[PDB]
Amino acid sequence: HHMSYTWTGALITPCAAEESKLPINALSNSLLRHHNMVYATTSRSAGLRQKKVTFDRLQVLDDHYRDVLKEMKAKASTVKAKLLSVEEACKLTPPHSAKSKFGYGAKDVRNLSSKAVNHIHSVWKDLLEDTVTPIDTTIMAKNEVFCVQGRKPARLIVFPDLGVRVCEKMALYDVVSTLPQVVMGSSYGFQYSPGQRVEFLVNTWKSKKNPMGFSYDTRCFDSTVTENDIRVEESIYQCCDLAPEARQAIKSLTERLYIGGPLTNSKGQNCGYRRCRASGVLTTSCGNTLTCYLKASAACRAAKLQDCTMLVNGDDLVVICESAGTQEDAASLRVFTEAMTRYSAPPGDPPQPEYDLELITSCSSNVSVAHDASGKRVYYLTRDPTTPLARAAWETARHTPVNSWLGNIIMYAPTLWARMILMTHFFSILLAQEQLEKALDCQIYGACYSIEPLDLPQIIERLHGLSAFSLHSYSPGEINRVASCLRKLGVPPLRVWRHRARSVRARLLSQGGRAATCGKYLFNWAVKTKLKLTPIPAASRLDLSGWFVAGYSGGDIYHS
Ligand SMILES: Nc1ccc(Br)cc1C(=O)N1CCC[C@@H]1Cc1ccccc1Cl
Ligand code: NI
Repeated sequence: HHMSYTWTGALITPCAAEESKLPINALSNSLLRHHNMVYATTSRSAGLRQKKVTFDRLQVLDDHYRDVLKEMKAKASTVKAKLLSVEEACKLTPPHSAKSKFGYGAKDVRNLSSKAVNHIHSVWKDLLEDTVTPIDTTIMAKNEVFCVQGRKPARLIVFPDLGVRVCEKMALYDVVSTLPQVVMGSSYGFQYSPGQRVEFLVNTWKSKKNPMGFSYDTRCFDSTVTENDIRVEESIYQCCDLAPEARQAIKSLTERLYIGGPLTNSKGQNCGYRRCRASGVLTTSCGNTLTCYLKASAACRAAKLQDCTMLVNGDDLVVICESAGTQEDAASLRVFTEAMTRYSAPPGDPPQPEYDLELITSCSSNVSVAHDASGKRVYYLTRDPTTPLARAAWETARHTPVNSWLGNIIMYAPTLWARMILMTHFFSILLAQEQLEKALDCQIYGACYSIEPLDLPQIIERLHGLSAFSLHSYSPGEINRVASCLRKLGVPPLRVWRHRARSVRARLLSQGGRAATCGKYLFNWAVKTKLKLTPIPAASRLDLSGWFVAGYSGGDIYHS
């Protein structure tokens, strides 16, 4: 059998005590009252996950598959990519990346200490000399926060040692950063800020005489990825103009790490063996994106979809095409699904044809409509606020390595719920500790950034434009979704938030400087007598390079 996993019976074990119930402090009730709805996943559900993700993969590859692949390799052949030096790779490591098993940590790597650097050189040398020995990985259960829907089992994270991760950056950081946009062009989702994503989708939608669209949800995508898929990815990478040392490092990491390897729990026991995508390597995002695009492109051909345009972000897939009527479309999607299945990517929820752009969810998000200061209709990116709000409830009472609320304000700044609930609540908390100036870690497209909350108005103006501070008259469908979420979690109604916001705003203005700019721009929506919002001079000085270039989820990337 071609099983995604084989297991020894050893348990996936935790690294510390794990909390599953929402921690509660004196601030918790100001955000939500239904605490029993928020939970975190733990290793206790890791066995249930192992069950779901362990299956036999069969793959039948036809001429559409090979045709798309040759086209992809033709574009990949135009890419020239460079090896990073050790210092460069080290400086890309998150400060609290998991320490090495060889007696150094992420801080020693970042500081280029002799023990970290020497070992990295020794790992590199071993990669060039040995192209067969499977590389050990650690398997963990992720602790992630959700609202009961009741419970999702914990996801599994599979990752190699810190020295190897630095070596992966050296060989592949420039490749995974530049190749997907070259191969997939306008279809590569991670090149877009949220506004550009919205622009791409709307323009694509308008470019069809009779538009039809659908999202495609692969069942446990990482588990569907076969040895073939992973060797196909390597062959694409090798199309690049690369140093012969990078060629050798990439071959080696493919053979020894990417295709598969033994799994070790946190106690050092052998848990079994992986034959599918490792969720915590540098190539996780790029590999998944390339493989999802290959399979989907070939499936579009197989299904004879007319004038199909895709948007792919890792395992996340949206297709927009020419409609041929409701019946022909439902038929086409069934053929598309069959093709995908034959390629090892069967669906979770079966895909359905959609005739309203606003109702297509991709990357957990949708397009919606609001109005700017001049009353002009404006499209913007939004999402169901449930998960953002559950994580904020958790982050309200617990410090966490990644502040999802901050990532969410940045990505969803134009939304009704980010502005009325998240900015209000978190600025209120930060004021009360005078922690406005304290840099916080967050993630955007899987890479980690250290961000000062006082820089939000400028960050938002750079990413979303001044209109993100001006939007009004949101759509009934959006207002109803937000209101439904507030009922579910026991969040105070929007009117309470408006009230609180006038207070937060007044408090920030009182502080002058950057704090007062936050009060001015972020909360201008809260007062009847609205201030005049002008371009912020600090905004045009922001080094927002690399922000929306590529996706690095699982990839251990720090861009600060
Ligand atoms: N007109 C707006 C202006 C700013 C923001 Br943020 C949201 C809106 C907006 O469309 N709505 C509709 C539902 C909530 C909000 C209006 C509202 C209702 C009660 C209290 C405060 C507000 Cl801003
Ligand atoms: Ni076989």
